[PDB]
Amino acid sequence: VLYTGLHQNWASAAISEYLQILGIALDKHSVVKNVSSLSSIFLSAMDLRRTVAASAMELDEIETKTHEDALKMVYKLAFRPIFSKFVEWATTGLPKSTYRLYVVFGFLDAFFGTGYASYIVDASVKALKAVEERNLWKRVLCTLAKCFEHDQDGFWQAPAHFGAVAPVLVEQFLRNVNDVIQDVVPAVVELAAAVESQEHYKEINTALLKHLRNGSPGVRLAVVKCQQAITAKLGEDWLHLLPEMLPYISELQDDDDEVVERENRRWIVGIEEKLGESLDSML
Repeated sequence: VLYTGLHQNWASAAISEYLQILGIALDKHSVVKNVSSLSSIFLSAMDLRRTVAASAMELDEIETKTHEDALKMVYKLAFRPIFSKFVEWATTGLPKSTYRLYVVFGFLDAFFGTGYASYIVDASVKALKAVEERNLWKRVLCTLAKCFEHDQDGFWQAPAHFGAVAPVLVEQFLRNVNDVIQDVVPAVVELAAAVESQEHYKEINTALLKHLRNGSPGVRLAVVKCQQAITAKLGEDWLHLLPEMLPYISELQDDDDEVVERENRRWIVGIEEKLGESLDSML
C-alpha cells in the first residue's frame, strides 16, 4: 500500500543511501507497475550523476547494486522482448555521460551463459568495442570463447557470427589495455576449434608470430594456446608454421619460467598427432 509513496519520498530525498533504498525496495517487492517506472527513473539519474559528477567507492557500489537490481527485475516481470529497450539505455550511458562495461557486460555474459545468438550479437559487439572499460572487454572476449564451446560450428566461427567477431577482435589488437590481448589470442584458438575450415589463418598466424616475440609469459601462454586449438580445430592445414612454433618453444626452453611449460608441452603433443615427422625438428 505504501510502496509508491515510499519511492516518491526517496526520489525527493534524492544521502546516496536513498539510491540504495530505492534499489532495495525495487528488488524487495511483491509493485510491478511502479517498480518498472521506478527502475527507469533510477537509471536516468544514475546516468546524470556519472556524466556530470563522476564517492567512487559508493558510486561503484551503487552501480554494482543497480546491475543486480536490473537482473532482479528482468527475471521477475521474456529477455527477448525487453532487449530492445535495454540496448538503448546502455547506449545512452556511453561517454556523453561507468555502468557499461563492467556491470552491464557482466550481466550480458550471464544471459549468454543458438536461438539467442542473433539477438545478442550487437550487444556482444558493444562489449568488445569498449576497450577504458577493460574489464568489460575482458568479459566479452571471454564470452566469445564460451559461445565457441556451446555453439561449435553453429557458433558460426566457421559460420555467420565469426566474421563480425573476428574483425572486432583483430581491430582490438590493431588499436587498449595490454591485458586484453592475451585473452584475445586464446580466443582465436577457441574460435578456430569451432569453425574448423573458415579463412582468418594468414592474418592470425602472422599476428601470432609477432606476439611470439615476448609480453611476459602471459602472452606466451596465450600464443601457445592459440596455436593448439588452431591445430586441433583444423585437423586441417598449418604445416608451414610448425618450424616457427617449435623454435618459439626452443627459445622458451632457455628462459627458465613455468605456466607456459604446460602449454608448450600441450602444443608439442598436438603437433605430433597432426604432423608426425615434427620429431626431426625437435631433435
